[PDB]
Amino acid sequence: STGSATTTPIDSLDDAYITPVQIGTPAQTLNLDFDTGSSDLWVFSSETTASEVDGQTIYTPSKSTTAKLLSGATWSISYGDGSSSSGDVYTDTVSVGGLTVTGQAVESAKKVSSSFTEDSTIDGLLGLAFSTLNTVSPTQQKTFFDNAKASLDSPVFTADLGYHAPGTYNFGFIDTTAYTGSITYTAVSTKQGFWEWTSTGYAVGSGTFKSTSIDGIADTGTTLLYLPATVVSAYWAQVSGAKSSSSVGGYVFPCSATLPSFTFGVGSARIVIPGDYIDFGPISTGSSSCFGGIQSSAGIGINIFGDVALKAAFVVFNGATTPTLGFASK
Repeated sequence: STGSATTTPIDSLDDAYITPVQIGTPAQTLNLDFDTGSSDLWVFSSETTASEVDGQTIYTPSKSTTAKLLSGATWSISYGDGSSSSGDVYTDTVSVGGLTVTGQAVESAKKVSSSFTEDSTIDGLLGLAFSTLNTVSPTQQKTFFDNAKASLDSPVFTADLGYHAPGTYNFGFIDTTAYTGSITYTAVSTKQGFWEWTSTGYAVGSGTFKSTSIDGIADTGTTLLYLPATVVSAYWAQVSGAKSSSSVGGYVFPCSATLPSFTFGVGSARIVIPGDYIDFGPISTGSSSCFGGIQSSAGIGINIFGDVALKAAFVVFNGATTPTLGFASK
């Protein structure tokens, strides 16, 4: 089997991407944030504290003939940005782009933090990291991908995120028309539960490539590119007037600037992030200070190849017995 679904930016900055997901019988379609940095499929629901729901579409398990309470199971998750959610668990039928999993754990939120409430466009998350990170207790649950894997034509999924445009998540096949040149594969460590890999270096604009190992994670659920302070300083030094602002929370730059590209290495291959991908617009409405899309990972504890990086590539998440990651230009 295979599946193919379009993923759409939630706003004009590509802050996140939503993908329609069918849950239950008859189908209830919710728009979920596919997150290769976590491993819980959770939804706003009829159980979510009413004051914490503001415009989201909810899953109502009592209206699904295939929903079953997973008795005694609870979940609770905290994300890198400080947001969180928790609740109980149902199993139900879940379909993405025509690919169906029966008995998928659907984590129903009883509580969500303010950042989730305030984002009316995201109805929940669909985790695509390794199932070892799943938070369900006392019986850990499998991700949608892990459940689908055996049935797929090939044990892979691909992320093809758009810049200010829709893109695609495919399951079970590699669309050879969706990228240019060849796909370069690189080793993955699953030790921390992430799609963790080592970039071979970087360049800023038309500058020379610096060969240096940068361990980080491929994370579709993180907006920006978070890299070591040395790398990030080298980038922003090429933008007149750019500075790190403790009050704003990162590097800002004059909105009048033209940003240089940023290149990262994948083995001997190179992925080029155009400068425009690094512009996240005014820090507040009407400001002439703009927020940068490349930020320091110092004090996160991990480097994160988030959407800024991933949307410059066609990315293969190869879930074979020994997982790997592939990157192609597009």
